[PDB]
Amino acid sequence: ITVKKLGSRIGAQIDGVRLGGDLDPAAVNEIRAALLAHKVVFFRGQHQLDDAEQLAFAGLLGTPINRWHTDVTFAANYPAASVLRAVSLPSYGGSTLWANTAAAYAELPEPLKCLTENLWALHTNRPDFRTEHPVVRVHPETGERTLLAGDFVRSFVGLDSHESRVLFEVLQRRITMPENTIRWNWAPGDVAIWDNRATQHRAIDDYDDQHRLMHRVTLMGDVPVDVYGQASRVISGAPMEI
Amino acid sequence: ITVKKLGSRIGAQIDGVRLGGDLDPAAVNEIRAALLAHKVVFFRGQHQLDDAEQLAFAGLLGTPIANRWHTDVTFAANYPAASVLRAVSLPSYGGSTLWANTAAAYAELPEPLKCLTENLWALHTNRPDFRTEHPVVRVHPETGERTLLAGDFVRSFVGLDSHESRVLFEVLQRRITMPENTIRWNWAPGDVAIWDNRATQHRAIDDYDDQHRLMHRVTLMGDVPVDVYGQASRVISGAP
Amino acid sequence: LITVKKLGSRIGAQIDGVRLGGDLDPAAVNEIRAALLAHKVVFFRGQHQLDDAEQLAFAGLLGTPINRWHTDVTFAANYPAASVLRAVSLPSYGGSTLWANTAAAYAELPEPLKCLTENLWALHTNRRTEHPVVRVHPETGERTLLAGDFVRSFVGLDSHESRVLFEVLQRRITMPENTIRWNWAPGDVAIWDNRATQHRAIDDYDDQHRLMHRVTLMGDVPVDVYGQAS
Amino acid sequence: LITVKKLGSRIGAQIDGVRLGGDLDPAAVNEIRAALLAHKVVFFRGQHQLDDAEQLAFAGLLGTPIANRWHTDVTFAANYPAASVLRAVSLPSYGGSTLWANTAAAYAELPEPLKCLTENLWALHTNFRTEHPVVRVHPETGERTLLAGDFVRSFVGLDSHESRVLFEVLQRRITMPENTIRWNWAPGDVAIWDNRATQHRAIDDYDDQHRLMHRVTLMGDVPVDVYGQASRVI
Repeated sequence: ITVKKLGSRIGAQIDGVRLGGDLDPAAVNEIRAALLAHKVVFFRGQHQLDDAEQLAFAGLLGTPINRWHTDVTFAANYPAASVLRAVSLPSYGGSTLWANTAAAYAELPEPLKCLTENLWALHTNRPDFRTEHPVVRVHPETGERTLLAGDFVRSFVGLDSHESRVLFEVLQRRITMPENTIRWNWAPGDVAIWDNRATQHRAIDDYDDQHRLMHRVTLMGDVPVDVYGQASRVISGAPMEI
Repeated sequence: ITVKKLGSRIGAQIDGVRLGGDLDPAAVNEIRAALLAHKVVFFRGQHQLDDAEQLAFAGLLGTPIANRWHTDVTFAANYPAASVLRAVSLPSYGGSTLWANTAAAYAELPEPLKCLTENLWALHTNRPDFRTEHPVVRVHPETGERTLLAGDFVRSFVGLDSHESRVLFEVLQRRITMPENTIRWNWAPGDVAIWDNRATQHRAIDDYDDQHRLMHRVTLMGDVPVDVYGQASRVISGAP
Repeated sequence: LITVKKLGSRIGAQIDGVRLGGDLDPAAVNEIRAALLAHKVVFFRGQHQLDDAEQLAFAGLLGTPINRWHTDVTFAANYPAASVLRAVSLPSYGGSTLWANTAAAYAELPEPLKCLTENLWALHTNRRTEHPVVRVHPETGERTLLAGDFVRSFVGLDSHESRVLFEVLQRRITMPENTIRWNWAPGDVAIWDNRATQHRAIDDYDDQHRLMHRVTLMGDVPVDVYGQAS
Repeated sequence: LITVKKLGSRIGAQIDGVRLGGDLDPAAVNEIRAALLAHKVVFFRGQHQLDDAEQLAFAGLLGTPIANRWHTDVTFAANYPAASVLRAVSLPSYGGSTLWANTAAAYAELPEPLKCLTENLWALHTNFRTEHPVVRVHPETGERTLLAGDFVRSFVGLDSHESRVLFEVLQRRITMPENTIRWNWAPGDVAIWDNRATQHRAIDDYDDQHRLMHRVTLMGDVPVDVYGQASRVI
């Protein structure tokens, strides 16, 4: 299997792989290794994939279930990863952004490390979920610390409205720096997988309003732990199921 | 020539044309049309290009003269109108480039911000020592469109203090650099880019791990900007 | 007749020679409205004669009677024009109040900011009305900035834009040069134009008890410089 | 006979029952030192005697002798003033108040994430360049106090835009009115402030009126952060 780096901090393309549910366990393994190391990986020309064949291949990586955000973070046990397939694409626009929340963290100045390591945020959905997540989580498989924030954040705990907004923007500025991100131009047969535990993503609304359809499969993740081993606190449950 | 839209607010790719200083006027005019409407145009497969070839093709467009979002050399009063840029040797990964539409940014402003910007002036400096008060809104000499003039050379706004100047600057830079208003170009060999420096900002991305990278650029002479009441930029230090 | 002393270059005055009450002189009552309009906040010392009925009585000769930086209940379309406030029992330390001059704040704005605010509208809710961020003063014709802590947003702007711009404005409005901080003493009475000021209490007397009696006059609806109304 | 009255709950006191000069008892000049430490800025009314030689004489009793933006005195220096003495000479007919803010109370009240940030944050001070901690430990009281103010040009390891934003977050907490005192200057007024645990700010609301004050600024040791580290010069 070939994995080519697309950027120094994030992104990688993978070929020599016909995505589907009957993959050799060692191919599935090299893909995961790449996914964890590159945060978002891309597959071209998987015109063969359909909804069910895609659902089947995601079953191999884990347990199936605009603006900058990590997926569903208003819930305590939000997704670990997602498999997204292009199905109907607009003649122009419709490209997608991802940022590396692990690298964002590692690159912090130590003062900002100390602050984030001790900062918690309340994540809300504008069904009513409210959750208190650490701003730094320890990645369950890599041990890498990653910044947890994004659009679902409503406030930092213990801080006033003004300071919350301002610090949020400071961190979002560092996460979404172009050097730390990748913009993907979708072509038919394109497939994207990303580690929702070490990324944020953002749809770009620049196909005016043509027709756009992508299919998505989401894998189960677990509750974030901060650097001291404390878990996210649910304020308005409940967890995600299945 | 055939022109393909890359995004709803900025960018187009043009096929059906070989680049040289011997192109048909009817083709040069379709390209200037295309550049003016799309703000940045991309040509692929232009392998034949070469320093003097490229320089000769920029000549049909005007008179020949990075990691921070900016408009080219705005610390000068009559800064460049346009640039033609060619990749020579590219890194193995990374090394893309961003452009944003400062014309579309102005048009989308909320009414109160239109007022503010229409009456605001910035001091652009080269941090030789250039200093130039520009309007924050310039009226484009060919399209008549209003466009935002800011970017990384803006040292401050006229009649505003540092704290408010830095805060308003951000508010403006945020709207200009909205992903819906930008294009990010993955460079390939044979790639040429042309942008209207009078209606855009650009930003190089440093993510090829300081591999080696070479691009050739020809810049074209531009006019002094005029605000929406017909007043022109003022020099404080330096010459055209 | 009476006396008026400037407490600062942009705001506040102290008036001497007057015994506040409902039997007060027409000329007196007139030099006071004059002083209030001109100086935005006015103070009288030594008024130990006042109870609530006489404070009111006097509020009637001026008009019609009824924390964080703010203008009084702006989330209301027709919010109060002016207040009459006296100390009842003060703490032993702290307890001072701030006023800021919104009219001078406008005047001092750079043209770019003038043009912005003359064209800006804000959403004022509680704890819901849209006002001009500049209102023409129904008596002085002075232009004044109408913001303050009741603002939830600016019409047409997004959340990051609203906050950032509100702070820019509030920072100019509450600039020390443009405010007055009053140290209360018994017998003290403050009168201010709610249509040309913001005010803020200071919570710096710990748990001591602090008690004030206030009468509020009726204010009209703000109109912008285009004759537009909330 | 010497009485100290609190002026606000977080900052300020007036000291009555004292005439200033070089002749005060050790115990008196010590009553003054302790009030200064605990209240951060202290005021003396009706001190019509003092002159430019009486002030100096008194200053030496507390130490070793030597504007409308919130700041801490001369922080572009590695070893700035520990305290200053200020007397009114000629005052405008209106305005001319002064503001002080308590940088010890401000630190103490930071939420813990901010404490963490500030205990580890360092600032560059330029009028000359110097590197101070954002939290300094006070030589006498032990108190941790915020070291910021207008002479700060940037934070170490943060970019221009980041520095600015955080600087304002800090300043906003330091200059909160509950944490400040605004002194209305009267002739014969003497103010004394601890420059190691305060910021101060002149208010410029008296138009074109000559405001004449006379200051005696005492000597101060170099700052250390919560790890015993010290300020650097650049």
